[PDB]
Amino acid sequence: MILDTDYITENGKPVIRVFKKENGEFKIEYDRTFEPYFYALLKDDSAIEDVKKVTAKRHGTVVKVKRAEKVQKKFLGRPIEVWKLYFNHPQDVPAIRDRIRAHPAVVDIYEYDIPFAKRYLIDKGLIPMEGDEELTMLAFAIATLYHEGEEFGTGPILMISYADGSEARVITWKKIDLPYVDVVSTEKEMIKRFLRVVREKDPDVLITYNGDNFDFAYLKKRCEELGIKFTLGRDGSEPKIQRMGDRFAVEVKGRIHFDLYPVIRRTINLPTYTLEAVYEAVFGKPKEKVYAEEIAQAWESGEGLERVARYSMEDAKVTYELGREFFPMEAQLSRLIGQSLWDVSRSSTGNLVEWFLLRKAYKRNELAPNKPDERELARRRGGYAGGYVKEPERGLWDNIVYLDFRSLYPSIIITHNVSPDTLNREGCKEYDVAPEVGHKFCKDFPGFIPSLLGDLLEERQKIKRKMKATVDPLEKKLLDYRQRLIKILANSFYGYYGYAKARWYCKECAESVTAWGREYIEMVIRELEEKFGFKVLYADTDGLHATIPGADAETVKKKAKEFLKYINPKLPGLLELEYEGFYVRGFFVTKKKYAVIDEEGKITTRGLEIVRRDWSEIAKETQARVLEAILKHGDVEEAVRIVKEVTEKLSKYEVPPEKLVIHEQITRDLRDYKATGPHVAVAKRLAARGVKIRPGTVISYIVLKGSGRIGDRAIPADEFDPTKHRYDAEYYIENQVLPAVERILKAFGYRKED
DNA sequence: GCGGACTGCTTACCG
DNA sequence: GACGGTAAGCAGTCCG
Ligand SMILES: [Ca+2]
Ligand SMILES: [Ca+2]
Ligand SMILES: [Ca+2]
Ligand SMILES: [Ca+2]
Ligand SMILES: [Ca+2]
Repeated sequence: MILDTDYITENGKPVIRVFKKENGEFKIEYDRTFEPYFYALLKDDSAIEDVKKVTAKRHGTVVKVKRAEKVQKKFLGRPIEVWKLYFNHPQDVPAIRDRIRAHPAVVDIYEYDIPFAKRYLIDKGLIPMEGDEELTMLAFAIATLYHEGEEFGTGPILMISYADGSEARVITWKKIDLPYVDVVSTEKEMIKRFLRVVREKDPDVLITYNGDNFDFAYLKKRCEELGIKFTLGRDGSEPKIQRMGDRFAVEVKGRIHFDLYPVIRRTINLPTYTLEAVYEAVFGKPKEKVYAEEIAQAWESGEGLERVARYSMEDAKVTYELGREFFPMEAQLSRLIGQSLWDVSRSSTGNLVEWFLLRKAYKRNELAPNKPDERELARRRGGYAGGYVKEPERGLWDNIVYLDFRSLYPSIIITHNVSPDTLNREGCKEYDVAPEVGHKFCKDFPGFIPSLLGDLLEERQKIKRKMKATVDPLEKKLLDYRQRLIKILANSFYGYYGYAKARWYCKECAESVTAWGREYIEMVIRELEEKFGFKVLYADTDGLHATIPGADAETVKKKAKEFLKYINPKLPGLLELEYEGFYVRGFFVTKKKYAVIDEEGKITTRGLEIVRRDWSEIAKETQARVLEAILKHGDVEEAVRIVKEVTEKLSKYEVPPEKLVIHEQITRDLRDYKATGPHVAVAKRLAARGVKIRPGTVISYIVLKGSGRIGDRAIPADEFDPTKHRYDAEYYIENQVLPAVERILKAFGYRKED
């Protein structure tokens, strides 16, 4: 299985490296054959040799075009003949391009911004992580003596924990007398040992939880300060800390550095992303957190380093268990997209789509359109109409049937051949015209994107069939990950059209998708209301809730099933409506906010404060208990009482602190903010202490007693101590518990609760 | 003047 | 880190 690709420079010539593992042995295949290239559309082929003599200096010396060949290749379907300009070293590409482009003979420079290592994987048609081979993995974690506002790295590492299938152990230089602790003599000697342990085990994968930003960077700062050759690589390389986007990312050449944080963040939706939370979330089993204040006084005292140790050991043990559960699906991802597990792990669905197209485009002889310049993105800053959301018939309704379209936007993208290479073509035999946008899509050639979208959905059914046949539970799991991933990639294509920084951007494509969406949703609703006697209670894009007021639950079911038989033949192409659920009773509050309870008794909650992370857990609990009473039981008085007891408990100061924590994410650099919410006021005072309040950072806080602006009275949950502080018993009753509860119980017009 | 009515910023959800 | 549509709360500024 091809792990990843890289290139070194042997005697001033770029030699490619394909890191593979064949028959339970890591092998490195070199390739000097592959020469870099980039395309160029000259105004007149006559000016080939004239424009071929452009140059500019690199670090070593001057760079000039090695050779050039005029090539025929399709662009948005339309045939085009352009010059591909070969260069000796890939780092000559970024030097020559700007000047070669400015040349008043060439029209534009194309396909110049693809890395060579990634170019090789595409052009050769080599698929990463293909074939059956069990890869050895080692999870590791570090514990540091980082002070309050201490310059990053000055604090020394106290312990290094590593864990795999066999064992979990701690290496440290203070004396923790336990069977899983290895006492070294100095910090230097423990790092020396850790590096040796990694060398001895020689694992294919190194698992971390946010190792990209903290763990690896910190080990470097120390290895510099102490003077240790930080060689974790298989080729004897020190780990490469690249500045990928807002954050950084770290590559251990020869191994897979699998940072769980970015993957877990993308996958799971949690209030906070502590390794304690991620564990308790995924596995359900709890994990205690030995703090920095504790880890410090432990080291300073010597008393009770056994807890500080157990923590470090459990951190690695958990990291391993999380890694072994997440890695497999992130591997099948690598296969589907066709780039390394490393990239696919740290990539947006936005870029995963573009990588998947760049690959298919090469195979189709399609020249890839360039990413937009700064002036272009400004021109793509024009929004478009979304989908229909019906203003809901409010109240408690009985016997609701949920109907929705199966893969709506994809069905449209396929059916109407929606693609930039088909948008308003010249003299096609057949066209499909968008309802209100008016955009006409050529229906002669199967479009680039639709063609691929078909194959994906076409393969997903092949995989779901092979799953039925699969006897091995492991393969049936790995097969489910593939089929599942295909779907999520298939539903990303509408979004990619609207995404400005996308190569294959198309505003009129995205506009037309939503438009057809609006028409078909509205047309279904109209029929179910007219032809059949249903009353559409609420509807969002692609889905609706309805019932037959006064009819029995059985009748609602039968009649809804009868409607699907009627409507589907009337609908065109792949546009098909499906019966998705029936619910005993349901409650619609506002647009995007409602709840329903199924026949078995499982309540389903959408949009209400219960699900939101930026509400006090007392408000989210108090609501869920009121909502349970109204739906599950039916005791409206019980809800009235549930509010009052909870309300009195807070005013008596008997409400636990833990339940009062409010979580609000920091969107941008705190300076850029135009108006200060509490979370901003919390973030700005925390940053004044030299803390790292950066984009992605979730701010926890509690409202302290008093009056005025809520933001000037917010002490972080960690910072908060009971003392004589207490809490703003008013706020949590006035602004949190009551408003949220009121939303549900307002249907029966309740005024005030004690 | 004062304080109730408006309005823009920001967050997190829904599909 | 895709998309647009939506409900809110909090902290400012009108204007009768
Ligand atoms: Ca020009
Ligand atoms: Ca539903
Ligand atoms: Ca099904
Ligand atoms: Ca019941
Ligand atoms: Ca948006």
